[PDB]
Amino acid sequence: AITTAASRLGVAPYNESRPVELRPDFSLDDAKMVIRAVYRQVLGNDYIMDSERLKGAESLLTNGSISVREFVRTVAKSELYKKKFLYNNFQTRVIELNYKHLLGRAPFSEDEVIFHLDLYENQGFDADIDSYIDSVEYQENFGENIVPYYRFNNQVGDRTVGFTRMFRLYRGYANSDRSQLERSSSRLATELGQNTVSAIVGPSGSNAGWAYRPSRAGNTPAKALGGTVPFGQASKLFRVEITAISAPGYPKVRRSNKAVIVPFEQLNQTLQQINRLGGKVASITPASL
Amino acid sequence: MFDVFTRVVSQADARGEYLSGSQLDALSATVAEGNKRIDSVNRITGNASAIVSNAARALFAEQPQLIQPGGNAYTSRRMAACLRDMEIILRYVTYATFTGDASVLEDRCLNGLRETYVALGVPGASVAAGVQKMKEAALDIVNDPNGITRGDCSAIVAEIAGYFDRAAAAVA
Amino acid sequence: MFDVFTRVVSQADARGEYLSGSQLDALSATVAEGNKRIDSVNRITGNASAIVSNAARALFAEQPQLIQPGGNAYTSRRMAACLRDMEIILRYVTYATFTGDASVLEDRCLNGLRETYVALGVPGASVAAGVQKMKEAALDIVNDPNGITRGDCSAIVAEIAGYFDRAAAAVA
Amino acid sequence: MFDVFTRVVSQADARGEYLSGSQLDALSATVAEGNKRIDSVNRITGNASAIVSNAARALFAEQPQLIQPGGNAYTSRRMAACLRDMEIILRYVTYATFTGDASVLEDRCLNGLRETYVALGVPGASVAAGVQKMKEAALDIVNDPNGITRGDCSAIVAEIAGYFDRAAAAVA
Amino acid sequence: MKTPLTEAVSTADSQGRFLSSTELQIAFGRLRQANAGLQAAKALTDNAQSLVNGAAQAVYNKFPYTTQTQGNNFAADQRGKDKCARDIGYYLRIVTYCLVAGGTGPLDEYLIAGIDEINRTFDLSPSWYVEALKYIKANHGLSGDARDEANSYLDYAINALS
Amino acid sequence: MKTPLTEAVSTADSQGRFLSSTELQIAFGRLRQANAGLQAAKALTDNAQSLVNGAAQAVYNKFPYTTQTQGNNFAADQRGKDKCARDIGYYLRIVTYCLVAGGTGPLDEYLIAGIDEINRTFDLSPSWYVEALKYIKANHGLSGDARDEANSYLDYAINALS
Amino acid sequence: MKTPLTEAVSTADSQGRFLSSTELQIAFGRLRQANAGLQAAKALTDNAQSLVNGAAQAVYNKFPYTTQTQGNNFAADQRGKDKCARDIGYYLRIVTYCLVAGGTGPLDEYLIAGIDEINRTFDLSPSWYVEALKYIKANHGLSGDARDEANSYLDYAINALS
Amino acid sequence: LPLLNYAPKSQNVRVEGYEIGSEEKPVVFTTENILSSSDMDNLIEAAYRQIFFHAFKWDREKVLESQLRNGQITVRDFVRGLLLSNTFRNSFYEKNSNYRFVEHCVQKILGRDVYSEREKIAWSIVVATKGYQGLIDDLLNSDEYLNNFGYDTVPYQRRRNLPGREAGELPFNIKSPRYDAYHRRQLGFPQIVW
Ligand SMILES: *[C@@H](C)[C@H]1/C(=C/c2[nH]c(/C=C3N=C(/C=C4\NC(=O)C(CC)=C4C)C(C)=C\3CCC(=O)O)c(CCC(=O)O)c2C)NC(=O)[C@@H]1C
Ligand SMILES: *[C@@H](C)[C@H]1/C(=C/c2[nH]c(/C=C3N=C(/C=C4\NC(=O)C(CC)=C4C)C(C)=C\3CCC(=O)O)c(CCC(=O)O)c2C)NC(=O)[C@@H]1C
Ligand SMILES: *[C@H](C)[C@H]1/C(=C/c2[nH]c(/C=C3N=C(/C=C4\NC(=O)C(CC)=C4C)C(C)=C\3CCC(=O)O)c(CCC(=O)O)c2C)NC(=O)[C@@H]1C
Ligand SMILES: *[C@H](C)[C@H]1/C(=C/c2[nH]c(/C=C3N=C(/C=C4\NC(=O)C(CC)=C4C)C(C)=C\3CCC(=O)O)c(CCC(=O)O)c2C)NC(=O)[C@@H]1C
Ligand SMILES: *[C@H](C)[C@H]1/C(=C/c2[nH]c(/C=C3N=C(/C=C4\NC(=O)C(CC)=C4C)C(C)=C\3CCC(=O)O)c(CCC(=O)O)c2C)NC(=O)[C@@H]1C
Ligand SMILES: *[C@H](C)[C@H]1/C(=C/c2[nH]c(/C=C3N=C(/C=C4\NC(=O)C(CC)=C4C)C(C)=C\3CCC(=O)O)c(CCC(=O)O)c2C)NC(=O)[C@@H]1C
Ligand SMILES: *[C@H](C)[C@H]1/C(=C/c2[nH]c(/C=C3N=C(/C=C4\NC(=O)C(CC)=C4C)C(C)=C\3CCC(=O)O)c(CCC(=O)O)c2C)NC(=O)[C@@H]1C
Ligand SMILES: *[C@H](C)[C@H]1/C(=C/c2[nH]c(/C=C3N=C(/C=C4\NC(=O)C(CC)=C4C)C(C)=C\3CCC(=O)O)c(CCC(=O)O)c2C)NC(=O)[C@@H]1C
Ligand SMILES: *[C@H](C)[C@H]1/C(=C/c2[nH]c(/C=C3N=C(/C=C4\NC(=O)C(CC)=C4C)C(C)=C\3CCC(=O)O)c(CCC(=O)O)c2C)NC(=O)[C@@H]1C
Ligand SMILES: *[C@H](C)[C@H]1/C(=C/c2[nH]c(/C=C3N=C(/C=C4\NC(=O)C(CC)=C4C)C(C)=C\3CCC(=O)O)c(CCC(=O)O)c2C)NC(=O)[C@@H]1C
Ligand SMILES: *[C@H](C)[C@H]1/C(=C/c2[nH]c(/C=C3N=C(/C=C4\NC(=O)C(CC)=C4C)C(C)=C\3CCC(=O)O)c(CCC(=O)O)c2C)NC(=O)[C@@H]1C
Ligand SMILES: *[C@H](C)[C@H]1/C(=C/c2[nH]c(/C=C3N=C(/C=C4\NC(=O)C(CC)=C4C)C(C)=C\3CCC(=O)O)c(CCC(=O)O)c2C)NC(=O)[C@@H]1C
Ligand SMILES: *[C@H](C)[C@H]1/C(=C/c2[nH]c(/C=C3N=C(/C=C4\NC(=O)C(CC)=C4C)C(C)=C\3CCC(=O)O)c(CCC(=O)O)c2C)NC(=O)[C@@H]1C
Repeated sequence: AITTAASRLGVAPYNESRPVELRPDFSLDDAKMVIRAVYRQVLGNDYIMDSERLKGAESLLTNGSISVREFVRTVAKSELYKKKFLYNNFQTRVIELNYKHLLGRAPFSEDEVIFHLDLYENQGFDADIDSYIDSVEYQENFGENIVPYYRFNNQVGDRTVGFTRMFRLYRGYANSDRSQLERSSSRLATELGQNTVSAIVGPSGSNAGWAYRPSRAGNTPAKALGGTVPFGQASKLFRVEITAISAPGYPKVRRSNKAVIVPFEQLNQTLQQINRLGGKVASITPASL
Repeated sequence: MFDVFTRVVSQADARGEYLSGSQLDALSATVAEGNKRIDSVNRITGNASAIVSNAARALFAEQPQLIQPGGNAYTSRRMAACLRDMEIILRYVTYATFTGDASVLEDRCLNGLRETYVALGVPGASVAAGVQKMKEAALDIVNDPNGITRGDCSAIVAEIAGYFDRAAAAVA
Repeated sequence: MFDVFTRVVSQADARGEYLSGSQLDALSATVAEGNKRIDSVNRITGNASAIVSNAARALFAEQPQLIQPGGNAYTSRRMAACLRDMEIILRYVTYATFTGDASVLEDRCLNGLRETYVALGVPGASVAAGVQKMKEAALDIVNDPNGITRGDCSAIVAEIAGYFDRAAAAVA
Repeated sequence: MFDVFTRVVSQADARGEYLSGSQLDALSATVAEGNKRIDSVNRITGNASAIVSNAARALFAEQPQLIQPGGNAYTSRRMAACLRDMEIILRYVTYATFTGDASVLEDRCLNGLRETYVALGVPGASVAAGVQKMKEAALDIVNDPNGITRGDCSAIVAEIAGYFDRAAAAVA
Repeated sequence: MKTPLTEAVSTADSQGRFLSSTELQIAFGRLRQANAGLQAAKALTDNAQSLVNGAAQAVYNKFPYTTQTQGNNFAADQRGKDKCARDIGYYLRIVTYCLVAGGTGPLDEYLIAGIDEINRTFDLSPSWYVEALKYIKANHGLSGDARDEANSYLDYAINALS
Repeated sequence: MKTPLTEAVSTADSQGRFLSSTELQIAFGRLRQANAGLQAAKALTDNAQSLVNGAAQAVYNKFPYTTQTQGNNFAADQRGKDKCARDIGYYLRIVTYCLVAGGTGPLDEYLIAGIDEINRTFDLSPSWYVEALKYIKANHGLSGDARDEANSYLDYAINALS
Repeated sequence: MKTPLTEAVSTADSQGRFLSSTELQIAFGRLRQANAGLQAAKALTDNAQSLVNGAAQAVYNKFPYTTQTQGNNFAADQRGKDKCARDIGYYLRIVTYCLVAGGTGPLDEYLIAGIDEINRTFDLSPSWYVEALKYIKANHGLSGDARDEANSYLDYAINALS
Repeated sequence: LPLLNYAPKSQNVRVEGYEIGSEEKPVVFTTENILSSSDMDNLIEAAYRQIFFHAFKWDREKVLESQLRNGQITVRDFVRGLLLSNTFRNSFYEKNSNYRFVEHCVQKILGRDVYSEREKIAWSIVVATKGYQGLIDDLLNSDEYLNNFGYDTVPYQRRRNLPGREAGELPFNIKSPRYDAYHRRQLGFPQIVW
């Protein structure tokens, strides 16, 4: 599980949050809890005004006319969901959001993008939503009566690439999935296309270097190809992600976010230099050996 | 970086073939557009201070929250940084206009600028609004009929408007 | 650096007066010969390798002790440094021809070069001889009439010769 | 820098012929004492701290004015600098002993040392006295018969003494 | 001293390269502009006294307080008026230099560099010089390339002042 | 990629300043040269294949041993002749690219950088390609500014190979 | 210069430490190789004239055009042959220097550094010197360590050339 | 041991120049501009001229160039690799005294001349105490270097030319060739002609 780093990430509130299940012969609080959980999770923690609430779907779920899975399907096919997540987004971002909301996980590979983009283009959005919800993964994780939840912990058919990409899609508890730094841009297009991973940067209030985002181009690669040779004698190399660089001012500072591969022996100096340039360290990852 | 000619050249080398007659004629047409392009560059350059100052004044009039205390454009250094950012974006728009290609604007100006602004807390939407205001001001300056050989600059104006749009979409 | 226009500008600014009619007419005459200056620069640039190599070979034929063991042109690195130096002097004389003023050649190449060659043991007189051989070859390229509009290029040739012997005097 | 082989090579290349039979015989002779040279380098390296400390103590014993307040060896920083320069001079004479040519010692340690000592007010004669003390200690240590295959080491001892004398005369 | 020729040489020298066809085209463009620049410089020179006097009067009219209040930085007395006329003449002469050169270099190193600290130290309002340059723009009577280039220099000075 | 426009923008951007009249004259020179460059590229392209085969034949004539010496680096078989014609065609096509772009930028980007390593490891004499470029100069049949610019690119290649 | 002793002291000096057991082992390896290197240098010196003449003749046989076509870079005349024999002598003499020194350092500082520039400037094909060095390889008549060291230097020159 | 205290000297770099970009402003070669391969060639050649004056292809470091192109290392790291390279050690360190190695290090890393002989004296002990790379890293991590060139810009001779003047100070590649009279006389030059 995630214990020591749960609070630093946004995982701690979901560690003591048990899955919301609608039992047979449920009470009215159970129905309202299912409605609340579905709104929070399927709509990605957006505030839901009263005028946008799906009154009929709520009534049907309360009555038992539809299951939790059907209510999730109705919410995901609603005009509210399409306004929030479909009409203003690149379809790869739509797929990321679908996986995050309906399956509680990030996409694993480019094959899922292929399948979902082909299915949207050939049969429409409703059929694509159905494929998320009628999937074997959905059935094994949530089934018919459980609200989908974030699957932070390791499971049977996982890939660790999904664990890394979850924190690219999830940015903290007080965050709303339409209120993230990257806004409407797809977070995983480059990663899924290149089968790569990014160093995990935690949410704002727990991580000073939360705002680090690589640019379109001119990014320092993950590994130190060449070893320690350009740095003279060095023991080990580290990739350091730095955000909020401002002190020298333009033109000395062009991009406020910079990744640098530095030797172990210059780590002290690198940290002091970061403090001087007013930056915040987002992550430090071994780059050699 | 790329200009209008070298973009076609790079694409042709990637195909490993000579430029076709159609591409040579299109570049000749671009050459025939060169004086209008130089006039547009010169007109934006000659009014750069007025464009930046008037756009910034309008932006802070429509968005007073920027200049109230606690706002991002409040305090003299942040205000100076804001004005400077606007002038830099305008300058790179003129670079893209001069070359006929957006490569200079994308690579040297807009690369990482959105990420920079969110890392510093600079509201990118307000930057886009200011860029929009520079866009309307600069396009009105480029289309001014007084004191210039009259002719049709609609293609140049559309290209410049596209450069401004790229800048505003990138910063937001 | 200074160019042909800017030299007159600098004297006038030091005297704090406008350019006189005669100075403006002299600059107009300079503009009138600009094509000859450009094509002389082009001709030297297009024959730089031949000028450097032929001049070097002639120099080592007249001074075999430069290339005999123990000589300053002996070993491959020293020989290549000598060739490079020839090429550098030629390039800066082309710069001076292009600008029409010797400020770039003096400021960037010639000033202090004698002390550099004294500090390295490079025989400056032999460098001057090499520069004279480059001058002879370069004046022949500028003066040949094949494949060019025929004309009187004596003034630009004299200016180039002045730059070349200026370099030869600087290294000696 | 050079070593016992590269020095002969450099002289021959400057004069542009092959090493003579006598020069090759001399180099073969030099590789016959190579084991003794390695022994001398190892013994001085293994006793460097003792040599430096004992020589410094003896020097400040016979020259008290160096360590008196206001003296050049007074204060911890200047005293540590004196111990540093002794260690560095000893290290470079070990380098010279290793390579078999004084060039490393001349090039890296003694070139400009006297002028530096003059500028800083460091008494060069006292430095010469200290390195003479290091000489007597190092030559005693090299010539120690215990724990080593007995042999004639007079040639290598004379070479090391020459290096130490050269280091003393550079500053004296 | 920024001009086309010197910048072409700087670009070629910063890359350690001979002068290719790019630099030659730069020189060809300079040759195309140079005759118009020289005639613009001549036209400004022949009309220099009237332009300077009119620019000074335009500044005095737009900012009447300059001719009224006392102070070293104002033109209430003959000394301030002579200083103002001299400054405006400096601007006009350096603009003619820029027209001759083909770049903003004369303005850059004779006038523009450090003018901010000049205005701050001596309490000289840059809006005064802006209005003088505006008058010069409106009354130099140039046309074609001559005007466009001269106006580029005048707006370069105005942009540097604002 | 060296061009008049990219160099002007690079100089202005390094100086962090707006494009001045200097860069405008640079664009004017590019405009003055561009038409002749475009018809030079067209004329070279139409007569490209014949020029390439003629240059190949000229190289074989000046260096006969290339057609009767065995080895991967020679043209004594059809494979080698094909690779030789391909190399000369590469030179010609990139020269047309330079004429289109108004600078040696395509040559530097695609052919000049690293050509020495290629000629060394594959044991290819640069004198062969020099002879091919001389034939192309002698037989491209251009005149005026087209001729001048084209021959500048071919001489740039010759100087790079020598 | 690349030689076991010079680099041992150089690498110890560049990091400011006394010689250690590692530099002692480097010196021991130099002592093991030194007698063979000196003997190889003596053998190459004794028939240096025969080796140089045979290598030059081998280059002329594999490249007959070098003795036939007229040119400053070719050996058609006695001046070209003298230049060629002198070059082969330089290669062999510096190889003997490397054998004496124990490393490729004499080749690096006297011949290899800026050999590329030479060959390109004076149109000297490196394949010529490669064939000369292969003749020196095949006709030096060395054995044991002497042959292996000397062939390593000759192959070092070949690898730099090819 | 702390570095000796040495007094500064009046220099153009110590004082505000109010510089406006011109032909004498050194070209800013920076990887922050997303440079194409040809612009990277230009930047790389600028670094070679700044560090080695001229770089023969024997002197080139193709592995370092590939690493800089890929973004493995910064421009400052490439400059360090040039200074730690064999070319720089053989030409500038080996053939010079320690004092004239500090010069050729202050001049081409910091882009300014040495304050005095005392600065040369103070920094010359660093090679023998902290190591060669110790000196290189001290100069590269210095406030002067980072404030002027940072990580992404090739260093250059700073403020060489004052505006309006025909000639500025001598370029450091002219003022200070790789070696001087010491190695000159070790080589046996000057040589008599005829
Ligand atoms: C003395 C140096 C030799 C000489 C020169 C000469 N040239 C011209 C005219 C022109 N030369 C050019 C040059 C170019 N055109 C291009 O596009 C380029 C490529 C970048 C170059 C280098 C031009 C444009 C002209 C004008 C048009 C024409 O073709 O005539 C002249 C004629 C007078 C003039 O200055 O225009 C002369 C005299 N002629 C000789 O006899 C000398 C050997
Ligand atoms: C004068 C210097 C003293 C002296 C020296 C001496 N040594 C030898 C022989 C050898 N010494 C060594 C040395 C080492 N072996 C190691 O593993 C290391 C550590 C890395 C060292 C330093 C070796 C290998 C030999 C050869 C084998 C042997 O022990 O005989 C000699 C003998 C002659 C020779 O030149 O080899 C001598 C004379 N002897 C004295 O009396 C001086 C005080
Ligand atoms: C009010 C004092 C200021 C203000 C606020 C404002 N906030 C939003 C949007 C969101 N606020 C939150 C915060 C939370 N959601 C949670 O679940 C929690 C607890 C875990 C917190 C703290 C979120 C996530 C959002 C985004 C969701 C949404 O539906 O917007 C807005 C709306 C912005 C918009 O609609 O574009 C506003 C206006 N605005 C002010 O001017 C006040 C200073
Ligand atoms: C055809 C003219 C060229 C071409 C196309 C090509 N594209 C892909 C792959 C993808 N294309 C997309 C596009 C979109 N995603 C969206 O969200 C939108 C609509 C809103 C678009 C237009 C995506 C996401 C992919 C990845 C998924 C997929 O592979 O289908 C490929 C396949 C790439 C691969 O290697 O798998 C191809 C071939 N290729 C050419 O050569 C033509 C010039
Ligand atoms: C044991 C040798 C060391 C160690 C391990 C450790 N790991 C975790 C947590 C996780 N491990 C993974 C790894 C994977 N998930 C996958 O899906 C895959 C296969 C495709 C892998 C390899 C993940 C993602 C986590 C976190 C999620 C989860 O655990 O479910 C922990 C727990 C850390 C914590 O509680 O915060 C530990 C302890 N720890 C050591 O000290 C050993 C050296
Ligand atoms: C003005 C319309 C808005 C605004 C601006 C603002 N920007 C900054 C700080 C920086 N801006 C940059 C700019 C760039 N980096 C590049 O490389 C490019 C292209 C060449 C650009 C445009 C950078 C690097 C910084 C940081 C360093 C510096 O300040 O120079 C600030 C200051 C932020 C702070 O608090 O430090 C501000 C205020 N802010 C608004 O409110 C407007 C909407
Ligand atoms: C388009 C936005 C507006 C417009 C443009 C336009 N301009 C021309 C013609 C020219 N403009 C120039 C420019 C300059 N000459 C200079 O010396 C300077 C300073 C260096 C500049 C900027 C030139 C040389 C010409 C050609 C000659 C002429 O004076 O006409 C045209 C005419 C067609 C052409 O492309 O040449 C046009 C259309 N006119 C409008 O109505 C728009 C508002
Ligand atoms: C050739 C005709 C003569 C010759 C040349 C020679 N020069 C050197 C070494 C250097 N030359 C320079 C040159 C310049 N520095 C600059 O900044 C410029 C102007 C922009 C120039 C012209 C320098 C700095 C050096 C030293 C550094 C280096 O060579 O890399 C040498 C070799 C000296 C050496 O070993 O360093 C030679 C051979 N020598 C002759 O015999 C010819 C007469
Ligand atoms: C000790 C025997 C005597 C002594 C020494 C002393 N030296 C200094 C200062 C310096 N000494 C050097 C030395 C070197 N420069 C080189 O390049 C080499 C070869 C590698 C050497 C050995 C230098 C450069 C300095 C100045 C820099 C520094 O000290 O860090 C001092 C200190 C002087 C002062 O602090 O002002 C001293 C005291 N002094 C004596 O009295 C002894 C006779
Ligand atoms: C005229 C528009 C207004 C005005 C003028 C005024 N100026 C000054 C003083 C100075 N003016 C300059 C300017 C320049 N000197 C140069 O060399 C150049 C560049 C070539 C320029 C533009 C300077 C430096 C000064 C101060 C030193 C000097 O006296 O020369 C004054 C006097 C200020 C004082 O304190 O004495 C005045 C009066 N006054 C008006 O009222 C006009 C509206
Ligand atoms: C023709 C003048 C002579 C000749 C040619 C020949 N060339 C090769 C092999 C290669 N040629 C190149 C050159 C280029 N590749 C490029 O991409 C470009 C830049 C756009 C150039 C100039 C290269 C890289 C090779 C080697 C790899 C390849 O085959 O493509 C050969 C064959 C060499 C070999 O097979 O080892 C030959 C024969 N041969 C003659 O005899 C002519 C005189
Ligand atoms: C022989 C294999 C072929 C050949 C030879 C040839 N060489 C030259 C000219 C030069 N050779 C060198 C080489 C060196 N000089 C050195 O100092 C060293 C390092 C120690 C080397 C390797 C140089 C520098 C030259 C040019 C200077 C000179 O005049 O000597 C020539 C003459 C070239 C010319 O243009 O004069 C020739 C003919 N020629 C053949 O045909 C053989 C196959
Ligand atoms: C004013 C009272 C007099 C005057 C001054 C003047 N000085 C300069 C140029 C420079 N001044 C310095 C001085 C310093 N640098 C230092 O390190 C120190 C201590 C911190 C000082 C005081 C320097 C180095 C320069 C050159 C660099 C630069 O100017 O940016 C000038 C300019 C000269 C020029 O050619 O531009 C002037 C005019 N001149 C007078 O007429 C007054 C008597």
